[PDB]
Amino acid sequence: MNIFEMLRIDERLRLKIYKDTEGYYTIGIGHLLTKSPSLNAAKSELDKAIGRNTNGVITKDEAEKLFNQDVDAAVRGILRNAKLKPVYDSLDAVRRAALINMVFQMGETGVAGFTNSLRMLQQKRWDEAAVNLAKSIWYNQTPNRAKRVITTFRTGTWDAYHMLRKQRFMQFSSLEHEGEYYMTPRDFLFSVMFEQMEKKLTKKDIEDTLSGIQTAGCGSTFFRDLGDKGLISYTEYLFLLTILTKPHSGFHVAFKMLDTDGNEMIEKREFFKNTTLQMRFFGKRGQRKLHYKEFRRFMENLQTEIQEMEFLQFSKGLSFMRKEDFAEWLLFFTNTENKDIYWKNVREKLSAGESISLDEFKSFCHFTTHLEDFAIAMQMFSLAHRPVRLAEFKRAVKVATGQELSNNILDTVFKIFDLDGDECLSHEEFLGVLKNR
Amino acid sequence: MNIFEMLRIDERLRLKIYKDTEGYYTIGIGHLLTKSPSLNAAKSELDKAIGRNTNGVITKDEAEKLFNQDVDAAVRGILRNAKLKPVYDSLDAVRRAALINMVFQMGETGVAGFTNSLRMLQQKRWDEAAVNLAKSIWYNQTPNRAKRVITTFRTGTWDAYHMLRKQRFMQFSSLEHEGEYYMTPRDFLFSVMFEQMTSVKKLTKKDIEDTLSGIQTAGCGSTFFRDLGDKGLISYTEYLFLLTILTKPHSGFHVAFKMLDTDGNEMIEKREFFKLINTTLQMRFFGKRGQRKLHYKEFRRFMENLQTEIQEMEFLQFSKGLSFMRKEDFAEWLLFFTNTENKDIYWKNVREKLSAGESISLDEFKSFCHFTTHLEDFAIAMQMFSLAHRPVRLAEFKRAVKVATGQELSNNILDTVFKIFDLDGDECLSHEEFLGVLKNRMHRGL
Ligand SMILES: [Ca+2]
Ligand SMILES: [Ca+2]
Ligand SMILES: [Ca+2]
Repeated sequence: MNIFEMLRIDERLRLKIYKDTEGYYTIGIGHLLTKSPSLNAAKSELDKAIGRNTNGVITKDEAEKLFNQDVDAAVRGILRNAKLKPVYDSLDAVRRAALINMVFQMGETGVAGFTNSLRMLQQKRWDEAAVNLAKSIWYNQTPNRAKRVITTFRTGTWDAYHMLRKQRFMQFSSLEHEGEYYMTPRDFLFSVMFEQMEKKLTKKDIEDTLSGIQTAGCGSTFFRDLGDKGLISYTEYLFLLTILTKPHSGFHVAFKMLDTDGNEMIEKREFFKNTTLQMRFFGKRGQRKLHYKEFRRFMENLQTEIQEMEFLQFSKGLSFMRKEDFAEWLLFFTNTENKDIYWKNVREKLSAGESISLDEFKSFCHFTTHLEDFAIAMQMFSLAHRPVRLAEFKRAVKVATGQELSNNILDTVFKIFDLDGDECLSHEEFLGVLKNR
Repeated sequence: MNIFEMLRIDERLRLKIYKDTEGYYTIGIGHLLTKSPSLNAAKSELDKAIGRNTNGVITKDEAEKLFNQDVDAAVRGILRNAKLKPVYDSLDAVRRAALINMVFQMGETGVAGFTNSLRMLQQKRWDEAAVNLAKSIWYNQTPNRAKRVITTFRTGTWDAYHMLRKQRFMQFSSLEHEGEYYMTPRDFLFSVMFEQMTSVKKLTKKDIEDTLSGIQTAGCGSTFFRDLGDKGLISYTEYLFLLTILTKPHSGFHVAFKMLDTDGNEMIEKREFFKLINTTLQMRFFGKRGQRKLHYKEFRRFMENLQTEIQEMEFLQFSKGLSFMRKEDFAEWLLFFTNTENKDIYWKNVREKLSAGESISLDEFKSFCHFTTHLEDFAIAMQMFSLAHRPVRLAEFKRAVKVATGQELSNNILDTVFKIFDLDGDECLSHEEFLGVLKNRMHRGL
């Protein structure tokens, strides 16, 4: 939630020296090195700011030293600018980040030529400011970044930046090919299950990516079979996360949106801009075409794969989950694992009962993918403020989602989330907990 | 939810000095102007409290500053009070907000007078505290509010501050019978379309029979409610059911039927509707004497026709009776529940960017209304553009509508929405803002 993370979304880490848009040798996280086509000077001005003319490649540790020195100089630049500083001080903490973002990118003085927009910002004429900035050469040169910044000025929010999900991806990615990070399928699976504790691309890694697909099973063990033999871009990671919680209907929207030419088939060209998915969906040399039935099945199998993996994680390798094991999963799924009241319900309110099978657990997970259908079906209960009894809940799940929850799954749900002891779940006790994570 | 959001529901924001039922001048979020026995005295008190010549009018930011001081002052009144602090310390976070709410409303000294109820709270005897507080003059003065606070003490959840619907029903209900309030079909229609406009009337058992009389003369389709007008009765529970119908996607029509069919025989009987004193809906579904069973096709038709009725009535409301909406009329409909700051930006965009182009037919309006039941699909479409780093220009907007509904919408509507919500004027749809306005517009009963 801060300028530093904003700018690592906006300015991408590059450990080799590189020409920018403007053509200047640059390095790290948008560090400007020299304004001289002399590359020899690019390693000189580099040196006394580093400890060595270069090393060819810088490494990340020092790249962050640079990035910190720039960000503060940027702030210092603004604070000692007559035109910028008043504006800067009228601004809330987030808008200041937006304006620091601007100076970091263009310099204190460039951002000082934006006379009118600066006026409007001080007046908190957010809308006129956003409109005027969007006509600038700066917008035209880097419109995706300028839009994110402008939206920050308009809304005083971080909605334009998804700082958390870019942080997850880098924390689990294990491969790199010229500044671009990559997950393996093992990395991807760990990232949806664990909070934490889970190199550069080579010709082996790429060759493994095809042969892995040749050896991996084609169903719900695809990613576990692949393991580290594969590659997933940041964009494909976000794509899978966006769709993996959806019912089938959401798969079909995603497919129709890829299918730009309308022939009910995805071509590698229609897919995002070789990864594991590209090879799976479009074959090795990129001329297989993906039909919806195959896409749907793939997404279904990945959902199942994730369910089976999480089941064995919380069962600790046993064939059945204890009710207490399912309860622990429920806390993490509902994002309530740090609320003491729920842990107390687990330890003290849960009968020893039958253990919970994989199939029962999968039915519960299937139900969770149809939550909005279930919420809509439950609206008379919710609007009436009428807490729901176990039997009525069971029936509603079956009617609204097709799923059969066992009394033992449902007993566990009710014992965990019934907070006032009436043996019923009010709207805030369960629906409110979900998606108001 | 927190004490701030709770009080924001319990205390209407008054940007102009307001004299409340208890006779106090108030401002902001329940800020009482105490040394003010007149309007002019209240302006003097307010000007000192804000440090500005306000003429009785403050800004949102000024209200928020007073609000924070008032909540801070309530907390301090609790922590420095021998009777209040031990109870507060003992309470969970939700019930602590309920105690701050009371001190905010009544003052530390007033709340400290509830000695037995306070004792019961500290002892975690929540039902018994609640029964005790409900008998008080405090409750009698502001019973809707006090009930929310007391129910928060009872359950320890925020349930009483969500899904609020009853106060709005009561606003519009024009009839009462033995303590229960009822809407006419006309009251219901007004409650759907208008923010606000009642002189409630009692009913004898004879008034009921004759009001319920004549149902067979009403139109069987999309004029049913308009044909009945004031000749019908709708209970609170039926009102909630009607609200659920209006927002309901076609995809959910059969599920809605099956939820009511509790014996699984593919028909709804009067006794199964009872799980939700004759009423219009009961007579229409189950006959005069409750003898008829309601089958799915008629139930689906009823829902479809109600949705059509609201759309036809709203179309003419904003077309002012003309056969086509102007683009500005469609904009007026769309923005009708938007709030002051954001509303001025959208209207600026209306005045400055819209061209009269082709006016908007009833069928085109209806198609837009149907689209609002596919907004999850539309949001997925927006995400797919975002992942592809594809700016959402008019063509992208059109395509997302087509994918979400399976039909193209008309250019006069899509181009109007796009010009309103191209907020930066860079030919990019601000689709998050658009969906926030739309979902709010279509969310009946708030
Ligand atoms: Ca295609
Ligand atoms: Ca409960
Ligand atoms: Ca039945």
